[PDB]
Amino acid sequence: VPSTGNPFEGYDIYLSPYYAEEVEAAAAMIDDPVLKAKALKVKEIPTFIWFDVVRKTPDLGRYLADATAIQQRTGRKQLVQIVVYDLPDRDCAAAASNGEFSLADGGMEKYKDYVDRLASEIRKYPDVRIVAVIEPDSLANMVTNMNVAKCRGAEAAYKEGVIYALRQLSALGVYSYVDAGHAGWLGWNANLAPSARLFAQIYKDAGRSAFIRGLATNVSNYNALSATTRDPVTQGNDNYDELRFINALAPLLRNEGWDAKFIVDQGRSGVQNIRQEWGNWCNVYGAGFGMRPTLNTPSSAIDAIVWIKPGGEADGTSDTSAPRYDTHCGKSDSHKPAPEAGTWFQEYFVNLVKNANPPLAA
Ligand SMILES: OC[C@H]1O[C@@H](O[C@H]2[C@H](O)[C@@H](O)[C@H](O[C@H]3[C@H](O)[C@@H](O)[C@H](O)O[C@@H]3CO)O[C@@H]2CO)[C@H](O)[C@@H](O)[C@@H]1O
Ligand SMILES: OC[C@H]1O[C@@H](O[C@H]2[C@H](O)[C@@H](O)[C@H](O)O[C@@H]2CO)[C@H](O)[C@@H](O)[C@@H]1O
Ligand SMILES: OC[C@H]1O[C@@H](O)[C@H](O)[C@@H](O)[C@@H]1O
Repeated sequence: VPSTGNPFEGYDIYLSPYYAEEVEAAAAMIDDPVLKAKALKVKEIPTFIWFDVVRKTPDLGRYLADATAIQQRTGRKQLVQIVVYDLPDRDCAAAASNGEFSLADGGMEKYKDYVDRLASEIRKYPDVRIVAVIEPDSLANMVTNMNVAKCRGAEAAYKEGVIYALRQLSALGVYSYVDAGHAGWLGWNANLAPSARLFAQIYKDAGRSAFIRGLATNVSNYNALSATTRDPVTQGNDNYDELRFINALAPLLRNEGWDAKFIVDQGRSGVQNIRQEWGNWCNVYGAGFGMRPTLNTPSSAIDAIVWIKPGGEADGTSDTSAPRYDTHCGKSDSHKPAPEAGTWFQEYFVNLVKNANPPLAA
């Protein structure tokens, strides 16, 4: 049964061992001792643990086992931050993140199995709180990319999958935030009403459980939480940062029968005004680590600022011959050469460190 208030309150955030290991190896390739020590400070900043392949599901057990042992040893209640990201025909409007599951080859049933495997590890460790981000990009694409044939063909499956994950996770007391795009995707005034409709319907079909806490925004993106000085890339959009986006979405969601809360990714938001076009998302050059994870937010509607996308892990390959090459990853404002999405992109990480705002102290 669900407790009241902000679900992050009074919990220590478990630090990702996978990202810690990656940063450690990134730091070991950096010779400048002031940059090296700065790099190593990042494994101390909480990020979300992505389960983008079904071969990782058992690692959740290992993380929950580890977090439970920390809790027993310290007496400090722990919270593990995870991302559910493996819908069949994933990333239907792009090719950079492409997914192991196909709708043509038993995809929906395989996704159900993937969710059950996550659920079966979570059952093993009930004494630790979990916060989960559900399927980045999926529903966002249903609002704005129904024109794309692959997204149309995936719609039923996306909705069924997200609803299945929500009901299974909410049964086990996991706090969920469904991915809801960003200010430059759904904050456009035409997409605000249909977004509110869709997320409210998902909430309804998943059973209106209080463990379905709200939405996540700006995942794998670079938008400001709050900008005084406008970004000219946002020309035509009147909600040009994440707070305006949330302040315009929340009342509509309420009206559609869901008092949603929010969390906001700020992991690569340190530097604004680094894109020529607002739809440019792939390995954007010159980005920096942004506002640190905090429960001191500018709104009652926002539970937490977080780092969902772990900076340094690539968004997509720039190798034009690769099967998963997306032309957005070869843009002029993209850091090239880039390795496959998910894999370590060292020079990108280094710039994220160098461009950190607030700066990383050694
Ligand atoms: O945020 C990371 C994900 O983004 C993806 O692309 C989306 C862009 O991020 C988003 O800015 C853009 O928004 C469009 C909108 O669809 C349209 O209604 C409006 O008029 O113009 C905007 C242009 O700024 O949409 C795209 C998706 O089509 C990637 O697909 C995804 O892989 C990535 O994780
Ligand atoms: O399996 C490789 C790698 O995936 C990482 O998740 C990626 C995902 O693969 C990518 O498509 C998406 O755009 O970004 C996320 C986060 O970088 C995951 O974090 C790694 O642990 C994993 O090894
Ligand atoms: O600003 C555009 C930048 O794109 C990147 O891919 C390159 O590494 C930079 O040298 C270049 O200037």
